[PDB]
Amino acid sequence: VRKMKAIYHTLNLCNIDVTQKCLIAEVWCPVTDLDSIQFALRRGTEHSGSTVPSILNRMQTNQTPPTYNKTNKFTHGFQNIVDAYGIGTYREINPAPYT
Amino acid sequence: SQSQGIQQLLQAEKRAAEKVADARKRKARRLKQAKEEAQMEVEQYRREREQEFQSKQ
Repeated sequence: VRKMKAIYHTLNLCNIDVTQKCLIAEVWCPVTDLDSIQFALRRGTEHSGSTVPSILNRMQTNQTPPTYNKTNKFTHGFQNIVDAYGIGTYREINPAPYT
Repeated sequence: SQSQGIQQLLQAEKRAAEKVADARKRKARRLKQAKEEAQMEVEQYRREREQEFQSKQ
């Protein structure tokens, strides 16, 4: 149920189309993730009975993104003590590998 | 090109809106036609009944 709520919350964070009872949503994701997502989208739409193609259109325009740093069980702690000082500029040199 | 896809979908929705309003207009036309034909049928029914009456008479 908590997950259900989470889903509905996310679904609220969208724009409702007028032409068709469809929603358009924007996500910020790297290409690696975008390929994984396209595959995920096929899986998702396949679970839904309508198998809607669900087109995701890449945006050429770039909007100041959040900073995504991949960490693991060991390096996560070091990234946090970096983040404690501040979140680095997008495409900034990450100090954590040196920390 | 998402903005173009969206505008093309808007155009499709506009056409859908037109196609249904047009269907409602036809519905109205068909109803009036139904009334006119009905009266034509009544006049023919009366004709048949009149012919039968005179034969019986």
